[PDB]
Amino acid sequence: TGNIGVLVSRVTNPFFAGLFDAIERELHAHGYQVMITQTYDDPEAEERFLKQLKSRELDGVILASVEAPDRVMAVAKAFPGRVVVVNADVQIPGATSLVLPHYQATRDALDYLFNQGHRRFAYVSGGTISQSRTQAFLDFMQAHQLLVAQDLLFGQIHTAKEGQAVGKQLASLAPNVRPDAVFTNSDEVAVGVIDSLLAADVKVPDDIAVMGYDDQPFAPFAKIPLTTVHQPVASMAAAATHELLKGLGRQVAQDTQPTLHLSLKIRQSA
Amino acid sequence: TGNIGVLVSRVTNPFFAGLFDAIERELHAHGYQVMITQTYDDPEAEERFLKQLKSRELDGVILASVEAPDRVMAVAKAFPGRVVVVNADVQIPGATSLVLPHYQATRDALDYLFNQGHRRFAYVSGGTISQSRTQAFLDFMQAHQLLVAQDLLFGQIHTAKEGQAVGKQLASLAPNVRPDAVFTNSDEVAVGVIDSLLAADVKVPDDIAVMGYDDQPFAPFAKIPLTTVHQPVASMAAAATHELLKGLGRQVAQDTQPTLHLSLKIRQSA
Ligand SMILES: [Cl-]
Ligand SMILES: [Cl-]
Ligand code: NA
Ligand code: NA
Repeated sequence: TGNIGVLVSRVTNPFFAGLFDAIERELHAHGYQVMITQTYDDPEAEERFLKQLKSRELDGVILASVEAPDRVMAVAKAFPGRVVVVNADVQIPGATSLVLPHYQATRDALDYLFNQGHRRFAYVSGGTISQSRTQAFLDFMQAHQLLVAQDLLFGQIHTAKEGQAVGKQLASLAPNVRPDAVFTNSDEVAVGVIDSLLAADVKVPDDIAVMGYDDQPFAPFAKIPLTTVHQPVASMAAAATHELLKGLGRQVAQDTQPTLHLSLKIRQSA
Repeated sequence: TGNIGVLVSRVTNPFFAGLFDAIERELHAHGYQVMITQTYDDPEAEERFLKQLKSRELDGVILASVEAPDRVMAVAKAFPGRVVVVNADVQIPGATSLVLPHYQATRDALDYLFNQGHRRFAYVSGGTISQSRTQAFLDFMQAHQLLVAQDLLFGQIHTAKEGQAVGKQLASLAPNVRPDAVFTNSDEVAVGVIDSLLAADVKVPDDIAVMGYDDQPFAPFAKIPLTTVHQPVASMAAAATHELLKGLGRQVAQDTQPTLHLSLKIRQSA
């Protein structure tokens, strides 16, 4: 039982740090040494990480972020059983790939908000908005015949500091053009957004409701405890770990599969 | 420019995740691939990590936690220039070692609290209390002829969940045996402690003041924004990175040294 690599976009994202930790503690118990690499979504960093498998510095890898699916596919084909992909919004041929239902969770979270009476929506993403979650948002807006306001779309927003800038801009707006609710796609971003709203005496949720994503460790402890979409970190980590161990010939196949569920966690911020 | 390893106790501690990130972004710019391993303070995990250098899977290592100084010393002696130690409360012969002034910072933070009128102190540590910070606490209590209450000492407390248990216990106490202030040694622990105090209607800071440690990213965003000791993550990461690069022959010596300073950050929780 040798070395395993885990690839994530950003280690300072507490969702990725938690996911790594859960994988690592279980693999460590099986005798493996586990190391994490971060990409900041650079495909060259992903390529370089994959060379560690190709050169057999690593016995296996678990990817939680994927930049170039076809490159991952080629490595998985050369190294069957040794590449697992988890919660990356993609199925990679040759690699056991676990996809969670982010489209459904996003539609459900948006339905929730609409049901609280919210009609003007800001949407924040880590990607450039021009993507299961973004399609869920667009589908949602179409279904309720709500006009998408481009002024309330925010792309490439990943951190709490970036969320602070978004919140400061939203707090600046006249009450009649201010969104009713903000879909942040990140508990980090949500904490920042909310902090800026409160600094400007914008009430949360009564003036602007803010929906998080992930249910990160800080979420229940936030100044306005976060309403958010809970990612089942422990369960997905266990599933990914088992798929890799099975592929490495360490573990037997099991009958009982997890169904990995995202769930809406209602607290105070929305 | 090859592979570098970074060793930390726990990746889900946002101080270690930040420290890694700052080191990694700078090394990445220099052409290195950087990977993090966590020990959970297990000396066998440290040993195993060091074998990656001994076998030259890695070109160099940066340790932010150390379990067995004499083993680290032996590796550093065999691999001169390739082992750097940062903020681990220890100088390792053979390894460039950067020690920050935690004794002074702790004494200063405690002096602050005493100056706010606090006289009954709870002290929380990640270690078993039977350690620059613990000695600072004992020195402090001796200097003010304050009797150390064993009932208000809490060891092996690392996480927000563990801090919640501590806070729930403190909130349970009769006002006359309740501490005036809690020195938590961790912003994670502080968030948990404070959350439990507030759940029990114990006012923070007016009933119990809570001092954090690290000035983690969540600190200013906490329900009661944290008064804490700020670790200079970016500066220490830069210093450690430069020492490793110099040792690897990539960088020239510089005249201008950082003096790495810990500073007391006053917000609301104390
Ligand atoms: Cl997914
Ligand atoms: Cl130190
Ligand atoms: Na409203
Ligand atoms: Na008091």
